[PDB]
Amino acid sequence: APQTITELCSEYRNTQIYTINDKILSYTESMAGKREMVIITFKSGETFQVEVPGSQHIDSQKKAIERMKDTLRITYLTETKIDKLCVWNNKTPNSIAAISMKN
Amino acid sequence: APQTITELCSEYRNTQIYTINDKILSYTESMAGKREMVIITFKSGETFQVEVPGSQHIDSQKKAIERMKDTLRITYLTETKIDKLCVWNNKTPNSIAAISMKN
Amino acid sequence: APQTITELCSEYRNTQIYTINDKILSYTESMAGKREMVIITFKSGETFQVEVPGSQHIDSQKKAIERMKDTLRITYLTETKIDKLCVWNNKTPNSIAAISMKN
Amino acid sequence: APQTITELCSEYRNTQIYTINDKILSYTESMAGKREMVIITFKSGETFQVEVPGSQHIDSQKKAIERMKDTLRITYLTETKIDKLCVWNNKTPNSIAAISMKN
Amino acid sequence: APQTITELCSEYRNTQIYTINDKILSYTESMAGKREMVIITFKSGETFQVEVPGSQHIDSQKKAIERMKDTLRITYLTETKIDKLCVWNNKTPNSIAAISMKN
Ligand SMILES: O=C(NC(CN1CCOCC1)CN1CCOCC1)c1cc(O[C@H]2O[C@H](CO)[C@H](O)[C@H](O)[C@H]2O)cc([N+](=O)[O-])c1
Ligand SMILES: O=C(NC(CN1CCOCC1)CN1CCOCC1)c1cc(O[C@H]2O[C@H](CO)[C@H](O)[C@H](O)[C@H]2O)cc([N+](=O)[O-])c1
Ligand SMILES: O=C(NC(CN1CCOCC1)CN1CCOCC1)c1cc(O[C@H]2O[C@H](CO)[C@H](O)[C@H](O)[C@H]2O)cc([N+](=O)[O-])c1
Repeated sequence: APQTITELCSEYRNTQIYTINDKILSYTESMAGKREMVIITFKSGETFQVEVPGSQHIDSQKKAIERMKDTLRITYLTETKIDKLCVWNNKTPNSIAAISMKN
Repeated sequence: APQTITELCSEYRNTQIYTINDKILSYTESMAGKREMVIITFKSGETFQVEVPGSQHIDSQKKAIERMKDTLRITYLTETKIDKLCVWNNKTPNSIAAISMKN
Repeated sequence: APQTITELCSEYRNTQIYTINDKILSYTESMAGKREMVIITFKSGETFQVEVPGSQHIDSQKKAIERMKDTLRITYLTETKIDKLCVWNNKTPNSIAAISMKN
Repeated sequence: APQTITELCSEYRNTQIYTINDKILSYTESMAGKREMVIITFKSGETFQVEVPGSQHIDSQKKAIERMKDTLRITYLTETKIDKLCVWNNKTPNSIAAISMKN
Repeated sequence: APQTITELCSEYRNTQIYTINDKILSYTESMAGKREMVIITFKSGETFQVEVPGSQHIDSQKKAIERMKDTLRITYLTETKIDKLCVWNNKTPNSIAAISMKN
C-alpha cells in the first residue's frame, strides 16, 4: 500500500534513500560459504549489498532476497539506470531493502 | 475458460480494466519485511501494485504472484507496451489481477 | 520418444496440430484465483490457453505447465515465430499441449 | 573434474560427441503427460531430446534436467551456435547429456 | 561484510584472484549423473568450473551454486566482460567461489 519507494522506506527504522540515478558500475556475486551475497558499486563510490540470508530475515523475505539478486544482475547486464535505493544504514556495506528505476 | 482479459476480469468483484496502451514508467521492488511487493507507474499518473502474499490469496495464487512480478520486471526492462490491466480497486494502489500485452 | 511435434501430438486423444507460422499477437497473464492462466491470440484470430493446474493433470505436468507459461512470455516478448502448436480441442479456448518454433 | 565436454562425455557408456557448430533449427516443448520433454533439431537433419525425467535419473539430475531445457530454449531464441553435444545413443532420439557453446 | 571480491576471496583458504578482463570463450553444461556442472574457458586458455554440489558445500551454498551457473550462462550469451574470478585452486579446473564484472 505504499505508493513510492520513499513512502515504503520511511516505514522502517535504520533506513534512508540513496538517489543514484545511474547504472551499476560493478556487480559481484559470491557462492562462498557464509558469504552467499551480491555486491554492487557505482561510479560515485557507493557500495551496497544484498545480505546473506539470516536470522534477521523473516520467512516471506527469503524469496524476495533471491528476487532482488536476480534484479540487480539483469539490471547490471542491461546497463539499466537505477533511480533510488532504500537501504539499511546499520550494515556495512549498506544493505538493500528496495530499489526503483525510471524510464 | 475466459478468452480475453475483460471476460476474466468480470468474473470478479472489486475489479476494473485500465486500458494502459503504454510501457511502464517506473518499477519499484522491495524485499522489506511485510512489504515484499512490486509497484509500477505509468506516465498517465497511475500507480499499481502486486500485493504482498497474504490471507486473501489461495495456494494456487502463490506461484502466480511470483510470475506476475517476474513479468512486470522484464516488461519494464524491454520497454514492452502493456495493453490492459485487470485490477482490484479495493486496494491502494490498485492491485494487479491480470495483464495483457499487444504490439 | 517422438521426434517431432506432430508425432508427439498423435499420441493423445482430443488433440490437433495448428500450424501458426507467426509470432504471438497478444499475451494475457492472470494471477486471479482459480484463473491462474495464460491466454495467447494470433492475427489469424485463433485463441489458446495454458490451463489452470487441476485434477486432469498428473504431477509431472505441474512443472511443465509453469515452463510452458515461461516459454509463451519470452516467445511473445522477443516476437518469436511459432511454428506449430499441439492443442487439446476439448477445451475453450483450446489448451496448449506442446509448441514448436523454427527459423 | 573434466576440463572439456569431450572428456566429460568419455566418462560415460553409450555416449558420443556430435559436433554441431550451428544454431538450433527448431525447438519443441511438450507439457503433455508422460512426454514432458524438449526436442531440438538442426539443419543437418539431426534430432535430439532432453528425456522425460524418470527412474534412470538420480536426484541430483532433476534440477540439471530443468536447467538444460532452460539453456536449450534461450540458446534457440538467441540463435546461439552450439559447439558440441554429448548424447546417449541408446535412446531415440539421442538423449542430451551435455552441451557446449563456443563464440 | 566485504566490499570487494578480493576482500571476500581473502577470507578463505586455498583461493586466489584471477584477473580475466574478458568475455567467456566457451560455456559447457552437463546434466550427466555426478557431473551436474558448468565449465567455462577463455581466449587465454584458462578453464574454470562450478562444482557438482557435494558434502564440501553447506546448505546455504546450494541456491548460490544454482545462481552462479545461471550467471555464467547469461554472461556467456550476452558476451559480458568478466573482471575477476575468486577461485579455489585446490581443484582442477579451478572452482569458482565468486565473480565480478565491471562497466
Ligand atoms: O574448511 C572450510 N571451512 C571450515 C572453517 N575453517 C576453520 C578452520 O580454519 C580454516 C577455516 C569449516 N569446515 C567444517 C567441516 O570440515 C571442513 C572445515 C571451508 C572450505 C572450503 O573449501 C572447500 O569447499 C569449497 C566449496 O564450498 C570448494 O570445493 C573447495 O575446493 C573446498 O576445499 C570452503 C568453505 N566455504 O566456502 O565456506 C569453507
Ligand atoms: O525489528 C524490526 N521490526 C520490528 C520488530 N518486530 C519483530 C517481530 O515482528 C514485529 C516487529 C520493529 N518495529 C517495526 C515497526 O516499526 C517500529 C519498530 C525489523 C528490523 C529490520 O532490520 C533488520 O533486518 C534487516 C533485513 O530484514 C536488515 O538486516 C537490517 O540491517 C536489520 O536491522 C527489518 C525489518 N523488516 O524488514 O521487516 C524489521
Ligand atoms: O471473494 C472472492 N471470491 C468468491 C468467494 N470467496 C471465497 C473465499 O472467501 C471469500 C469469498 C466470491 N466470488 C464472487 C463472484 O462470483 C464468484 C465468487 C475473491 C475475492 C478476491 O479479492 C480479494 O483477494 C484479491 C487477491 O486474490 C485482492 O487482494 C482483493 O483486493 C481482495 O478483495 C479475489 C479472488 N480471487 O482472486 O479469486 C476471489
